Amino acid sequence: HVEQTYLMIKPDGIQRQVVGEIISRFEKRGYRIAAMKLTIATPAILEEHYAEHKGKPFLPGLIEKMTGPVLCMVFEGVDVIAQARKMMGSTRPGEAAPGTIRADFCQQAGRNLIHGSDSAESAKREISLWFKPEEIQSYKLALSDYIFE
Amino acid sequence: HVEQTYLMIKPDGIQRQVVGEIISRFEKRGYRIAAMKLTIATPAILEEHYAEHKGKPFLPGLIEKMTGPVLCMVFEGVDVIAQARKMMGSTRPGEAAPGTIRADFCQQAGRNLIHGSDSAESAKREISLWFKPEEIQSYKLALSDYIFE
Amino acid sequence: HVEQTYLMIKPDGIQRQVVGEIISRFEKRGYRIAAMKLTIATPAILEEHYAEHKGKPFLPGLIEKMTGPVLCMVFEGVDVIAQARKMMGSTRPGEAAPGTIRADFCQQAGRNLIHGSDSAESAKREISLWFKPEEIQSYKLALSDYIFE
Ligand SMILES: Nc1ccn([C@@H]2O[C@H](COP(=O)(O)OP(=O)(O)OP(=O)(O)O)[C@@H](O)[C@H]2O)c(=O)n1
Ligand SMILES: Nc1ccn([C@@H]2O[C@H](COP(=O)(O)OP(=O)(O)OP(=O)(O)O)[C@@H](O)[C@H]2O)c(=O)n1
Ligand SMILES: Nc1ccn([C@@H]2O[C@H](COP(=O)(O)OP(=O)(O)OP(=O)(O)O)[C@@H](O)[C@H]2O)c(=O)n1
Ligand SMILES: [Mg+2]
Ligand SMILES: [Mg+2]
Ligand SMILES: [Mg+2]
Repeated sequence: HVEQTYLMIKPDGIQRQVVGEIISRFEKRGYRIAAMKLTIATPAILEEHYAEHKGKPFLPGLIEKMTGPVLCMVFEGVDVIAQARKMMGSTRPGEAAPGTIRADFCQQAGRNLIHGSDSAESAKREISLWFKPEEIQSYKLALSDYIFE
Repeated sequence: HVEQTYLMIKPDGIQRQVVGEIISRFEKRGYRIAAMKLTIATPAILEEHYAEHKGKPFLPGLIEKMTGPVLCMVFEGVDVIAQARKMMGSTRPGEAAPGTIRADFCQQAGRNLIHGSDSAESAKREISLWFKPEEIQSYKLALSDYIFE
Repeated sequence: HVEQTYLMIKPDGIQRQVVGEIISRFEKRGYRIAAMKLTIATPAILEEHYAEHKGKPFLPGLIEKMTGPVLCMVFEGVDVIAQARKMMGSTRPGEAAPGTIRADFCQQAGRNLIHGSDSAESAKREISLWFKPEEIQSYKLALSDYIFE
């Protein structure tokens, strides 16, 4: 049984030109790219993305830093929602484990390179917000017999 | 004092073509390749290899998954039996620490890329099972003065 | 709010020819190279560097291991003193976390590749010991807006 998570490379990942390195980390585990799209995030879509934080004082600056090119992604794998969060590491890079994306690439929470869904419910919500259903592609990885038990 | 451990790249490591990457992780610490052999594992030898698991429900599927090309290896280093196990990570890739082989490459325990000896006794037994003594090569690393205290 | 730490590649890092790999790990987080100098460490300066170990019985051997080429470095970043220590890993490579420098490259404490300042006071002392003020370079990283919140 596989699931799908929403992963988004933030404008700092684009501008520091580490998009390929990020994708490679997920491909390395045999996670399948089910969707991928470059767009420019706008305040209106970011308000819906960060709806849980509506009204808080840090949201305006969060929206400013996120207004920029982003890579929208959907990856598929076993337990991929929780596993992708583990691979990203703590929100605060200084607290993130060595070997995680945020520990390896970043210094502060406000520039922490990547977003990933925190639950099944948020993955469904975020994939619907950032993608049309035709953009989610169904295909099977040829190495499936050596990735899955 | 150094010791020797038995490490085996499983068929998923061969088929996903990450043999070199695996070897590089161990070379990176100054561990010495003492033996190396590509073979195709067969049920009879695998039954001896996994003798401790005799009777367990998962053994027949383990033997099936392991029937295939494997790279037999012996690496030498300080505390290398326990250290190689630490580098491999937990049996379940999803529980393994970021930066370990299983966390970085794998999803499920049944396809977790690599075997390593779990103790001094099992290392001795496994090395003798898969290698004849004439296959074990003794030489000194040129950088020994900078690897060992 | 950034600080500066003193990092030193030990003779084993020079001789194993992993200087560039070490530097890349720190550059990867957006840490700024503020100073860099190759020198051959002498017992006199090593005695002052390791003054906290004066009179102890392991000091003569530490100074001997360290008498050789070293790369003196100053890196700048948020919390970089503690963070560089985290990236280096425990003194004993066998105890260091996977994904740290010492865990990924080394076997024994006496050959553990790199030194880093362990506190604000030690960083100030060590930078001043190994560098004149004229050797510390002030410039701004062009990616600062994408590194710092
Ligand atoms: N005090 C805060 C709170 C959060 N953040 C930013 O806001 C994002 C959303 O906050 P949160 O959901 O708590 O962390 P993450 O889920 O890890 O962030 P994201 O959803 O974008 O992955 C964080 O990634 C972080 O960059 C911040 O800069 N300062
Ligand atoms: N419930 C289980 C138990 C184990 N395994 C498989 O059987 C192998 C041997 O089991 P075990 O010795 O308990 O784990 P490890 O020592 O981590 O595996 P290995 O000896 O091959 O290194 C595991 O690596 C794993 O591939 C499994 O698929 N399901
Ligand atoms: N019993 C000891 C004590 C220390 N060391 C060596 O002496 C250095 C300094 O010791 P210590 O300051 O206690 O460890 P670290 O701070 O991790 O080392 P460094 O200052 O060089 O970063 C260590 O890096 C290690 O190479 C050793 O070989 N064995
Ligand atoms: Mg979130
Ligand atoms: Mg075992
Ligand atoms: Mg110290």
